[PDB]
Amino acid sequence: RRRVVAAREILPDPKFSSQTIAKFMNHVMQDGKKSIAESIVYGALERVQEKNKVDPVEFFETTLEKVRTALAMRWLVDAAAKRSEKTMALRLAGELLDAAEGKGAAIKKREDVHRMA
Amino acid sequence: AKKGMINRELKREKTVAKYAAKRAELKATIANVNASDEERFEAMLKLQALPRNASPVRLRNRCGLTGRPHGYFRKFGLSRNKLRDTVMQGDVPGVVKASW
Amino acid sequence: PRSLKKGPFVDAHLFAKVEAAVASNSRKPIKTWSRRSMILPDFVGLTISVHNGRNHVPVIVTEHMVGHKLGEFAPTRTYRGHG
Amino acid sequence: ARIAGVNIPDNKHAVISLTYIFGIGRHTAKNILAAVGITETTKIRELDDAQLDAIRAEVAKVPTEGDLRREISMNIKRLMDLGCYRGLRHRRSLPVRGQRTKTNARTRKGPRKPI
Amino acid sequence: GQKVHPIGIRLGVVKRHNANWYANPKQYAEYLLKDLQVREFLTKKLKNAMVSNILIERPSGAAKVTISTARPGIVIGKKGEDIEKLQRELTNIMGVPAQVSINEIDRPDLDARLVAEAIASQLEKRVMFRRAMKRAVQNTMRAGAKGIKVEVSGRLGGAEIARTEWYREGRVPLHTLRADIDYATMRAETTYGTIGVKVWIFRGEILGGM
Amino acid sequence: QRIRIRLKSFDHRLIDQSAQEIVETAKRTGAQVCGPIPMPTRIERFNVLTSPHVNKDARDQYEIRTYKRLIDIVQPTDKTVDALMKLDLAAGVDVQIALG
Amino acid sequence: ATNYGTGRRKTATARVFLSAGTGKLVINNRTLEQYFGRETARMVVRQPLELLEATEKYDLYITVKGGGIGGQAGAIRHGITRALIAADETLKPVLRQAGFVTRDAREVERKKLGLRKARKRPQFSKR
RNA sequence: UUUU
RNA sequence: GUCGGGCUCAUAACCCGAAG
RNA sequence: GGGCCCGCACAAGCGGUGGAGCAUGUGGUUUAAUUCGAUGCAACGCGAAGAACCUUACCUGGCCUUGACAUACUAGAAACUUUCCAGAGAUGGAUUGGUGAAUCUAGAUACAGGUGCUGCAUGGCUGUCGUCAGCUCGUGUCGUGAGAUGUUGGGUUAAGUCCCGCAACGAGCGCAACCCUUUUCCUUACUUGCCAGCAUUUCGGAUGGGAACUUUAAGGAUACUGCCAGUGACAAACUGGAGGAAGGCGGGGACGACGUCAAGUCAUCAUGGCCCUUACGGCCAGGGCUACACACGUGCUACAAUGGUCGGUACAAAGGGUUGCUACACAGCGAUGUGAUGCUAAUCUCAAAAAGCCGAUCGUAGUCCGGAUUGGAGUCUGCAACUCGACUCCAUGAAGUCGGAAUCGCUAGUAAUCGCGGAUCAGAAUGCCGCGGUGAAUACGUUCCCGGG
Ligand SMILES: C[NH+](C)c1cc(NC(=O)CNC(C)(C)C)c(O)c2c1C[C@H]1C[C@H]3[C@H]([NH+](C)C)C(O)=C(C(N)=O)C(=O)[C@@]3(O)C(O)=C1C2=O
Ligand SMILES: [Mg+2]
Ligand SMILES: [Mg+2]
Ligand SMILES: [Mg+2]
Ligand SMILES: [Mg+2]
Ligand SMILES: [Mg+2]
Ligand SMILES: [Mg+2]
Ligand SMILES: [Mg+2]
Ligand SMILES: [Mg+2]
Ligand SMILES: [Mg+2]
Ligand SMILES: [Mg+2]
Ligand SMILES: [Mg+2]
Ligand SMILES: [Mg+2]
Ligand SMILES: [Mg+2]
Ligand SMILES: [Mg+2]
Ligand SMILES: [Mg+2]
Ligand SMILES: [Mg+2]
Ligand SMILES: [Mg+2]
Ligand SMILES: [Mg+2]
Ligand SMILES: [Mg+2]
Ligand SMILES: [Mg+2]
Ligand SMILES: [Mg+2]
Ligand SMILES: [Mg+2]
Ligand SMILES: [Mg+2]
Ligand SMILES: [Mg+2]
Repeated sequence: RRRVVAAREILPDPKFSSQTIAKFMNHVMQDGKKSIAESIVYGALERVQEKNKVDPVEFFETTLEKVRTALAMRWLVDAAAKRSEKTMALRLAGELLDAAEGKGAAIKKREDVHRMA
Repeated sequence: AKKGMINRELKREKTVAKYAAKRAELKATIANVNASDEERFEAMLKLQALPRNASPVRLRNRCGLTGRPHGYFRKFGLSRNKLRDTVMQGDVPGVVKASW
Repeated sequence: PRSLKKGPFVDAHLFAKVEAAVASNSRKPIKTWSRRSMILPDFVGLTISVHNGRNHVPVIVTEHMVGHKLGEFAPTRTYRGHG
Repeated sequence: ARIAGVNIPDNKHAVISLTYIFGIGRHTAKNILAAVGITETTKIRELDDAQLDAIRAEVAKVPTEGDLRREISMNIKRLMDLGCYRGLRHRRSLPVRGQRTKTNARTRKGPRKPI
Repeated sequence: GQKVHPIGIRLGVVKRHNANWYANPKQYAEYLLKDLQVREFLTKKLKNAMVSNILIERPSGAAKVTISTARPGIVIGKKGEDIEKLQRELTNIMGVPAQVSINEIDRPDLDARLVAEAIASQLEKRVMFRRAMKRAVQNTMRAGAKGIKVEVSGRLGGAEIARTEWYREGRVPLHTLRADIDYATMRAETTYGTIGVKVWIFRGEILGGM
Repeated sequence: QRIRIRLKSFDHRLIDQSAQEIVETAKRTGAQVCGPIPMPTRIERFNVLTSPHVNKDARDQYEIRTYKRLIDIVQPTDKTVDALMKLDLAAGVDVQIALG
Repeated sequence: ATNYGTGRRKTATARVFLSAGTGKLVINNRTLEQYFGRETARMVVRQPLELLEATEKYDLYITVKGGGIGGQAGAIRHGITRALIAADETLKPVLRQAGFVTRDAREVERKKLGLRKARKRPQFSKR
């Protein structure tokens, strides 16, 4: 507060036990509807895995690096929204693939920040 | 309140006490299904022929000490103010300050 | 509205006056304080000086005015304009 | 395609395109496409003109654009002329069912006005 | 300011109620009001007596009132004409055959009720309120209680602006719920208006709940 | 024959003392008792505005709790129920007895 | 060969009966997927036994009343590890370092007198 | 930055 | 410039919006 | 006026309000009257835990005088009970059963009576600073004395909380604890509640039974730097980690010091005083508080797909119920109606939880979004729903495509969201108070903003 406080830990997601993707599905989550979030993000991962075969816990982590933590998640989740192609599980999965292939939608969305350097 | 109000409510509920069984049997006669309908019109007309102050719908509940009509409690028969000051001096059974 | 199984509502005083002035075909209007009695086909032609809080406004019970209460025909709030 | 004098949407379900006719909502369109026998899922684009005329006969048993609008404005006219409470309220563009007026009447009363 | 009433907060904690009955959830108010008039009348019938407490019991549909007073004489006098007719006078107000017993209050100086009684009986005697309060705290601390506050408020003896004065000698723990604290308030009806007497007396904590 | 005694009170220090006062009472001249089961308690709460005039937030929140207890006397003797009604029940506790 | 566990999380109770047998589950006379459509509730229902990597050496007959989806999932997992370390006490260290042993205390906080929602207070207004 |  | 809002315990300024 | 410190005070985040429709309170205006109170924080869903009549205090007319009700005095009659009419009603008339205390009537004198004024004459109660940490006393020391010290300084802490310093040493009221609740375990209690193990299973603890378990409600145990490491001044304290269900104040609630604001309230009540007494008192019926060019506050609902609709299937707690809730059956599209049933209740009922999950559907639009608004036809309460109720069905389908300056709440089972309940109450909750379901993000830091010691 005025003096000092710590941070809070979150229980790693029950599918892969990776804390980062759990923190990520805690970002699409809104109004306590964790089920919607879990369905959305697991669907995004199961879509990015079968095409572009990569271990998905390894995958999201090898793709967020070109986005930078929490700020990258916000940029993703909103850049994942302004697509209106199909269900949200799809415009997160296509956005993860766009970030992997080095697009401008999220891979170079923060480039305007590196442009400012 | 002004004593006219307490006398007015003693008045109204005294009436309701007077014409009670009459209003009850009339209300019963109306909802009858095995009765003639000339009667089911006579009963209506006679019921609404009563004093306005006959039907307890017109009453209002008031404090057992002051007579204050807002803030009433049917569990106690008093309004709010004298209720507070009686619960605190230890005059009521069961009531304490609540917390959970 | 009132429940159709309870029938329409009419007061006893006004209705006694209406039944006594139909047998006379009186032309004097009926001065009432009801405002709540429903307009019957009995009433057509007659004119009721019905209250409006301050005054009595006589309204002539016309044909399309059935199914209304008396008071519906006397605006109780005075409003002309603001400015 | 052309039912009761309106061009209902074509490439859409039948129960939902039947409601563009002023006088039909979901209940009445469901009643129509039940009494004729065409399921609501069927898109209008796939309708042979053997059923359009039956459903035309159906809407013809319904008060629709012209006559409905007419008798609507005619009842309000009876009210306006009968000089009763609600006719008065209709003359002034105020809420007539008994809604508050100190504020919160900008749909009957229009938008806000300055001094 | 804005303090809770002393007895009201230690009611389920360490104090007992001045009414001990049971009443079904639709016949409760009948009994309560039958009780309130009885208290209201007894507090005048025994006003120049020295009552400090009225306890009304309704055992199994009966009536038994116990008044804890200092002088059982003034409420009895000649034995055989008041307490057996006072039960007649109460039965008319409770509506149930009533009984009235006597609680001879030893140490007639531990009652905030009676300290307030004497203090206001002096105030309406047109006495100097400072000597009154302080004489009363002398009277009460000596008698064995371990703390006393006396509070007195409002147009004291007839000035035009109100003021409040208190005297605190000893120990009075109010935030301590296990503290046996007697508290009583009264109104001295002077010809100048109303003076409010409040009296807190302490005697030592309660150890053991109930 | 069964004797279901149900106790009610606004206080529990009274109901429990009366129950364990009567249970021993019977067990002295008999047997076949199933003890005072505790049945869930009713707790009704109140809010009382405390000021005379206008302070919506300032409220004393009160409670009142009615506690109920069960007591079974399965097959008591003929020298038991006599000593059962031959026992003075305090105030603040109500006892209702039903033969099954 | 019969061991019992009582697991409370929010308002749930989750009476768990664990026995040595096959890997089979019945949640209030209903199968694991017949009961929790949220297959993450099943994921944490299968947190403790799978952490011990057994998942086949015990049958579980469970009965839970109270709470919701997540409350009952956490309650069942709780009761399961209680039954578990009541069987093989030496297990408690491992189930301690992942958090499956601790009765989660957080209950819903009560509403307040004057407050919207128990810490939500009315929108403050000046002038 | 004006007023107590 | 005015009118409505914002700003202050209270004022203009200032900010906004609108009509003109 | 400085200095320090603190606190969703700012910061970071999350969500709102200001935009739009409506609900509600206020200002204004209006008006016969729109009754009065409450005006920064600390008035503005406020007194009011519920204005159709009643409440009701206001207006319009219509009526009354020892007065609707207290006692003090005089006379004839038991309280009473019917029945009708004039009347908008009050109000009056006219009739039947009954034959020293009472209960009306009649009269006169004091008197009653006012929600009339003054909260700036008062009490009694409340807000507020603010759960902010302070407020003192005794001795002993300093100051001719009032006074000071203590109670200051370094730290620390939620804290005049604790330690170390120190002419101070102690003590009290405040703080904390004692109180209630919630988390784990134990003893008792075993029905109405429970079903582990047996069997009977009409598949329903149902029914024998069992007293295990959940629960239920009484009596207790646990937690305290206790243990180890570290920083620290032979210190407090703080950082751990071990154990532990819980770790450091585990979580919440009640309790609100001395005082301030001539803060609020003569419309709860009481009271000194002033005013009225064919009315400023009492009683009626209709209106009104429900008005509407407008201005503000606080909310409810949405603008969409993390969604709408339709079908299938789960899982709460806490409350209420005899003038009441009503299993079930029959009728209706429904609100509901009729019969019918158990229940004074861990027994019967409200009662369906919703969001959730599964399947289809719509494909980014003023739309299958959103429901305002209006027309039409009803149901129930009620003596009556015009003014001025709630609900139900059909049609009707505005605004609104994330909102300016600005601004509010929040640090964890919380914000966010999803529904349930009650009090008041014949009927009338988006308000109040509660209940549970799902369930985040962030806190670098004290330079500033705001309140305080
Ligand atoms: C000085 N004047 C104006 C005054 C006079 C009286 N009393 C009288 O009229 C006379 N009293 C008699 C009957 C003669 C004994 C007064 O009674 C008052 C006041 C002042 C007001 C001021 C109020 C003020 N306003 C702006 C709300 C205010 O804010 C406060 C405050 N912040 O504390 C007040 O004190 C105030 O509300 C108030 O109480 C006043 C009076 O009491
Ligand atoms: Mg009065
Ligand atoms: Mg009423
Ligand atoms: Mg249409
Ligand atoms: Mg304390
Ligand atoms: Mg709770
Ligand atoms: Mg509020
Ligand atoms: Mg504001
Ligand atoms: Mg911030
Ligand atoms: Mg004032
Ligand atoms: Mg006279
Ligand atoms: Mg004052
Ligand atoms: Mg005062
Ligand atoms: Mg300090
Ligand atoms: Mg201290
Ligand atoms: Mg003042
Ligand atoms: Mg006065
Ligand atoms: Mg006044
Ligand atoms: Mg009236
Ligand atoms: Mg109002
Ligand atoms: Mg829709
Ligand atoms: Mg538009
Ligand atoms: Mg906090
Ligand atoms: Mg909640
Ligand atoms: Mg400051």
